Amino acid sequence: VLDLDLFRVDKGGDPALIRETQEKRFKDPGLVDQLVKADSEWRRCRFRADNLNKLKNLCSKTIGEKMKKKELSFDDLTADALANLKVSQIKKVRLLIDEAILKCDAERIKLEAERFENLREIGNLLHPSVPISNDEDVDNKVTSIWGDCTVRKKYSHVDLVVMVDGFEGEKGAVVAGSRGYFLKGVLVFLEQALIQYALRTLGSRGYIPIYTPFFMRKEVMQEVAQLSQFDEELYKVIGKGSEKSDDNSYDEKYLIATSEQPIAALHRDEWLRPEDLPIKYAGLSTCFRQEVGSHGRDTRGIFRVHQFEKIEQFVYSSPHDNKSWEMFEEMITTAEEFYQSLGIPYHIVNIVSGSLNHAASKKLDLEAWFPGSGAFRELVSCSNCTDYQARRLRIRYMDKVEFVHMLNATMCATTRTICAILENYQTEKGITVPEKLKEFMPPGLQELIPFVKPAPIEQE
Amino acid sequence: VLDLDLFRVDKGGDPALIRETQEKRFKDPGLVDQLVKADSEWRRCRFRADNLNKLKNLCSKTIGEKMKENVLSFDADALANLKVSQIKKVRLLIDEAILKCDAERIKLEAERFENLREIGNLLHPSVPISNDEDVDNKVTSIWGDCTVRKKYSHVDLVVMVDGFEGEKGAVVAGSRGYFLKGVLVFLEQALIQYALRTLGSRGYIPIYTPFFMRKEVMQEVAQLSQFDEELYKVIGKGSEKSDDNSYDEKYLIATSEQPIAALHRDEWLRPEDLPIKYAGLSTCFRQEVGSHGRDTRGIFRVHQFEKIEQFVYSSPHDNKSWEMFEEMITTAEEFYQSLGIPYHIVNIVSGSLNHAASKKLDLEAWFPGSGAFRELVSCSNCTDYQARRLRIRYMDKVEFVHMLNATMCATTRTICAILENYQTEKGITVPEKLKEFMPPGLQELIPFVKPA
RNA sequence: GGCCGGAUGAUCCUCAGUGGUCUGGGGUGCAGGCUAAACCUGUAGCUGUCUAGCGACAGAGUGGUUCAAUUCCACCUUUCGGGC
RNA sequence: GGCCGGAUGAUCCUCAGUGGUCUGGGGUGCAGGCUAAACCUGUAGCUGUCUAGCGACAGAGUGGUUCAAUUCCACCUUUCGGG
Ligand SMILES: Nc1ncnc2c1ncn2[C@@H]1O[C@H](COP(=O)(O)OP(=O)(O)NP(=O)(O)O)[C@@H](O)[C@H]1O
Ligand SMILES: Nc1ncnc2c1ncn2[C@@H]1O[C@H](COP(=O)(O)OP(=O)(O)NP(=O)(O)O)[C@@H](O)[C@H]1O
Repeated sequence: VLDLDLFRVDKGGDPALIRETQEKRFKDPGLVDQLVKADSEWRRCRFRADNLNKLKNLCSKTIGEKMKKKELSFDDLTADALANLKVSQIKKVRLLIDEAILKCDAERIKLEAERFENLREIGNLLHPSVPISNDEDVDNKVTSIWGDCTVRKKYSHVDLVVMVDGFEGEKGAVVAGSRGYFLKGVLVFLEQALIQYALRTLGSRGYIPIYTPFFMRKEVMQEVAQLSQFDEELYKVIGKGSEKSDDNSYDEKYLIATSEQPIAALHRDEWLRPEDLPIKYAGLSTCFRQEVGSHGRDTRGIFRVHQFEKIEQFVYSSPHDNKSWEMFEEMITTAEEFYQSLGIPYHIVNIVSGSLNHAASKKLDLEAWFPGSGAFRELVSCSNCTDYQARRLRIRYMDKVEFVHMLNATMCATTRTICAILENYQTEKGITVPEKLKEFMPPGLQELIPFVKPAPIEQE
Repeated sequence: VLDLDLFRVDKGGDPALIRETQEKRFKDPGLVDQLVKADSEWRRCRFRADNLNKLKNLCSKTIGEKMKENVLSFDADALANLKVSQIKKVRLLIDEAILKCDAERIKLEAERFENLREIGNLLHPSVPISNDEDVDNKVTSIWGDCTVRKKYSHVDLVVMVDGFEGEKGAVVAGSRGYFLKGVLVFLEQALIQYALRTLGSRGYIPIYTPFFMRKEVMQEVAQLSQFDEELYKVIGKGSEKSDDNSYDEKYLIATSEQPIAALHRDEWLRPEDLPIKYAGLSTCFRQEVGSHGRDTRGIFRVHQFEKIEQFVYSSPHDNKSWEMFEEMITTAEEFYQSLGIPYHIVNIVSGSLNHAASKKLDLEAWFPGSGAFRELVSCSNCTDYQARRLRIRYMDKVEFVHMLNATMCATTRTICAILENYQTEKGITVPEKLKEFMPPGLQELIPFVKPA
């Protein structure tokens, strides 16, 4: 949520720059114009109600002084000092006044919701470095690489996961209903190894490991999610809403798609002290995405699925200076040092504003090389959400309120990384366990993961 | 689901023994009587429809040979003699007569399955016959040192460690919600790591299960009460297209048991490898509506948690299923003794025993700080009950496999258990086995950075 | 946990009044006439809206009652108490 | 991706035929005969009901036209052919 004083030309800001950022974000403007109109209308009815309340006070004052002495025409907007009037005359006015403040009360109760309806779907301010386009496959500014992204092995991550016999998809489709899977055996330990290391990595950096709830009520979710996320991403969960045998009511909930949302809402409506402001968080959570926007893409593998575990970097920081951006760079550098230490070739990709969602100001996502698949695949996505969500969740820094900047970046998607190491470490007998991962693996697997099953695709 | 030939006195079984088991399970009978009536009715209408189609076949046979408007007679006899116009007029009334029966049968099959759905498994004679667990529970062993106390509840300790923020968890999840943070995460991660490696050392297959299961399958692996006061319903798009505005109801799992059971639904299983082990790792989701105002400050009974479970497919022949059952509870015993926690084995009475289980031995562990025993483990032998429901087969005369399930470890409850049983004045001492998987700085002990 | 209670949120702090737009003892600190201390006056915070600005007006938990509520009442947030 | 065409499911292989509860030519696994192979003859998978048992009847993806649908049109899923 952007600050409201930005729309007022009376204040420092201008709506023209907002329209520009809307066009550059590739979201159709006009919502800005409706915001401006509803705003100015909420200025009118506010001044009306304030003046009607001022006259409301002026009436009883006349009623008070005249009553200390003793014991039918309209003049609505011409509300003078005017002592002279009967108590019976003044009392008759209050009725018409009350109805006049009521119509404005409804007009304001509808205006506030109308303004918030548009403001809800207005994106954050972009950083000048962000590429201005809509096609990522074209205008993505690649900004570094590492390892050995010139080799291939010819063995898809769909195939290897069957040859290892750590995957039964046909049954997972029976249970969960398409894309469902049963991760079994060695692949479990490997994942458990990843989580174990990744956490210890962030723990070595100075992050606070936090296991988050996998669902959040509803009211909170709306504040930390745009419409599209509710439409084609989040799984709704209906609960009893009351732990009593008597109550037959319900309370709508939703499953999280990331640790980002609970960790963000962890410090909702707070006062954060600058004495410790560089606050780090390492969110461990299973993540649930409907992924409705895709159909017939990565259908045989486990790269894009409905359920998975994923460790998250989440950092609260101070808005002052560009120390938020320096922390942003420090975070992506940490992820770089991480996937470097893992020994996987990758390249940094700058996502265009067209694909950038509302909250983020700048989104640098990492794509990793798949030698067996012969492609690059988004394995990370760092984001600087700035004060956008911080103003929405009302998390504070006197006077003239300042909001902190909030960020998020996936340390590791346990199922995609799984595919990544499956292809990049293969041999003729099986997948060699990376030197770092050998630490957490059990004996028998610590050497390498063997193939106890042939290639999934036989023929006639 | 029990076998249907048990109700037929024509077959080997008798419904009198079923009524007895219903009374002993403390579920009101009469559903057995309704089962029997609907059954015999489904025998009548089946015989009706079978004879009516036999006659339906006999009609066209006459029509066929004669071919190589005359109303006739009353309404099976010999055939012969009769016009093709006479016979053709009969088929209409017949068709309506088979239709009324078709509806009567389509309602009878669902009516019978409605009652059979809520009929419990056959109990094992060892099972205590009562309804109050706090009274008639037969304890069968113990270990460790269940005579000591420390005076420090698992509610306070989790705050003193500063690995818990409940007031915010209640804001997000809505009561009982929690944010497990810091050292408590590693400890949990240590548990999972060890527990898996333990079962992996035993010869179990670690399996990460889906946390939701369509709907149709669920109805087969869950009774009514579970749908009423336990499982969280999840509404999904049902189609990954921008065009489809439909929905498909789902539910969240309360145990790994349900996905692992449904993993081999409708299969042919070979005796060559029948002793099949499974070690199901999964987050578990329970509404826990049946409780309110019980363990409200702590994290013993919550809505969400991770939980590793033993799941074993076995052969029905001999009592090798029961021997495997004993082997499994013995494995859990060897596990928690290796953890070094005082406990005692409790035999749950039939009154609290659900439909699926034939015998349910649950482990209660000692809480020195709380001064009580708490349910952490829950071994169950579901036998062929679910295996007949999920149609998991073994020539001739079909035989069903016996299925079992037993929690290896509840990561949040066991967390409380080790929180109380390993406390010192500075903090909780890390168990000798757990020191292996902990990070340096914590490997010694978990300190208190917050007061009570 | 239960009642019966009190306090309570947003005018510098505190005790307390009072249905008349508020009053008063008393207090820390602020500006200064005035004779370190003493005595007098005067001032006091946040939000919203109006003006370029000085400035003014509108808000005091959600509501009810009344022309009018800080007080009379209801109910909520938190806090203490006669207590069990 | 959408078009002019391909198959399906529940009858041991296949070929084709064919509105009468199917037919025929030839080839895998049991059984039997004559005497390694060939040849000769019968059978075949599952479900449900009925007699206590022999055995028989009912079911072949759902649904219309026909008395009768392997056969002729409609629909479902999956997998396959040239583009
Ligand atoms: N199905 C998934 N499984 C695991 N991680 C995922 C999945 N979808 C998205 N992510 C994570 O999201 C991060 C970046 O993608 P993000 O932009 O958040 O969503 P996105 O644009 O949907 N990704 P995708 O849905 O695959 O196109 C990746 O680094 C992943 O780690
Ligand atoms: N709320 C819970 N938290 C952790 N584990 C649970 C919970 N409920 C059941 N379990 C697991 O289920 C097994 C024993 O409980 P169970 O036999 O299912 O009934 P229970 O103890 O009545 N359910 P509950 O009312 O939560 O106590 C153990 O393996 C437990 O760890």
